Amino acid sequence: QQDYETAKHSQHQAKQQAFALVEIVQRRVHFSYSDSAGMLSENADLNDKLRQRLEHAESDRSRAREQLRQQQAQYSQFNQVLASLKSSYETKQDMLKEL
Amino acid sequence: QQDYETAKHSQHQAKQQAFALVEIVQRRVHFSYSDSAGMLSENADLNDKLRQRLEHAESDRSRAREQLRQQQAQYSQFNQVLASLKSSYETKQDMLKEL
Amino acid sequence: QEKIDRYQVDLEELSYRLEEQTDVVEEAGELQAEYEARTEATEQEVDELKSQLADYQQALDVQQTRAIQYQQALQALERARELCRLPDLSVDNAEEWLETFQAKEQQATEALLALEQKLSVADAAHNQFEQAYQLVKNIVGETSRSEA
Amino acid sequence: SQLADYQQALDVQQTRAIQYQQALQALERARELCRLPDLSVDNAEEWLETFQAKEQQATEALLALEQKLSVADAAHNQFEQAYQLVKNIVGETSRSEA
Repeated sequence: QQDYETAKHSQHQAKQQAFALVEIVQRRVHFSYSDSAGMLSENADLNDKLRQRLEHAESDRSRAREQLRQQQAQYSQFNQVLASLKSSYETKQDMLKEL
Repeated sequence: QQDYETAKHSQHQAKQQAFALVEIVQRRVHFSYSDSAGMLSENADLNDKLRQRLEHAESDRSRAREQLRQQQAQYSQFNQVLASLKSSYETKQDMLKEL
Repeated sequence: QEKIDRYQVDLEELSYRLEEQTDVVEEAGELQAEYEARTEATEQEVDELKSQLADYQQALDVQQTRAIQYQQALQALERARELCRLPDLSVDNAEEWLETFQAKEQQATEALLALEQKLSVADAAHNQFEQAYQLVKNIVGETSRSEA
Repeated sequence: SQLADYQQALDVQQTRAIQYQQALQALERARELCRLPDLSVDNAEEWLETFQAKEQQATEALLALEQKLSVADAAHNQFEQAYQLVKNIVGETSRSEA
């Protein structure tokens, strides 16, 4: 029982640490707002900085788009090969039945 | 798991309320000079009409994106059935040549 | 001889199915390309409209004069007022509400972690139960958990 | 929308700055709890999965512990009887080795 309460305390430590790390994972985008925080500090004409941030975001989004497209192609390739194996197994199994 | 789902919902709501209160605290300074005022609605007519047209365009874009995604889907299943037919035909052809 | 004839007929039918599915896939790919072009046209139009609105309003919104800045504070205060069940919520007394709601939030997180611990142990116990079930099924085949 | 609707009036900018400050606070809090001054948003995922493995180890441990405690409900008599049976079969043995 003593070891078990100790293990429960250790599990609580792990839980809190993991929850904190997850929370920062969620706030991942917020760290990108460092530009937004710096931009907001302009307190004056700041449309050019907005446009620069928008261009950077466009570049990032295009990179992510290409990454997603190529990954989708790879996943589709894997899916066709899996389906081909499925059909081949069906045919071989049916022949084994018949033989 | 049901209980934990409810608890997570409650935690999310509490976090949102705390963030709203933090927002009030931050914008207390902006409230400080609430007496200030300025001109408004100078070019609102054309701006409002263009905003309406842009909203229409955005809605059409959302429809287009949804149709694009779904069509990608049906094309995917068509390719999968095509690959399944390919595998079946190849296996049966191999087996006929063997016989 | 008869067996090979049957398999040849099977292959003919499979070839017909392959032709049909190839035609269907070609039509689907053509439609997919058409919808890609249509979508890209829609984002092009949306971006053009956004840029044109930006250009038109350039002069309008530059001279904000930090005077229409405080309505944002008004909307934030009101949004908290409905979100936080505190109609008396004032930017003056909103700090006590801030600290109290933060205390509630941290209490909720602690209770959430407490529930999470027991949830994880229970789910893993069910996982071992399931593993026993799969081992039994593979060794013997279908059977209920009670018989396990 | 912010550039097109510059009448937005930096409200979204204010919210994003507040979110940035909150993220800074959260990152500091994690660096404290996890005791990882060496940490970045880009590589925090690696420590997250590492401590996920850590938490899985702890939970699996405590799961075996829960089963052992639950079966510990067995009364004192069963342990004695099993111990004496093992003794009579093999000869005198320790309870730990029994």
